[PDB]
Amino acid sequence: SHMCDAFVGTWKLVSSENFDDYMKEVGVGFATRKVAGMAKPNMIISVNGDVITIKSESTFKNTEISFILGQEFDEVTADDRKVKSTITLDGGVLVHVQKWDGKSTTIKRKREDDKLVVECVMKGVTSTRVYERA
Ligand SMILES: O=C(O)Cc1cccc(-c2ccc(Cl)cc2Oc2ccccc2)c1
Repeated sequence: SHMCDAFVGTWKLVSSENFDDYMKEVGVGFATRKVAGMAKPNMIISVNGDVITIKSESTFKNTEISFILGQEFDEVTADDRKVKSTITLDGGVLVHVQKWDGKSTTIKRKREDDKLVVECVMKGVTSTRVYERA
């Protein structure tokens, strides 16, 4: 159905801003922030039918989620939070909401020019992570 076509592919992190602050807001501890903040993950997005898969490979952690839009799932984040996640498409933006311990964070993923821009928001803190095709 060509849902998410423009996201599919292999992407490499090329810039980050305010990610340490976003991680602090989320509750990540010092040593994990330092190691995760160094990483330059490879994000691999694919679609098979209604199922979207987002994999991240890095020297820190490798992660993988598979999901159907609008349908809540279990996720273990790279910092080992056990969260309940729902991912939707809103106006061509992938919106990923994570709920845990009465907290919430939202991760938005959008295509902008030849980049895939990832915006991570926790309370008033935003981190912007820019990916290019690998
Ligand atoms: O995907 C994005 O770029 C933004 C992004 C989105 C959602 C979660 C995290 C994230 C939150 C905490 C920690 Cl410790 C690592 C994290 O990701 C990683 C995973 C591997 C390597 C580095 C950061 C990063």
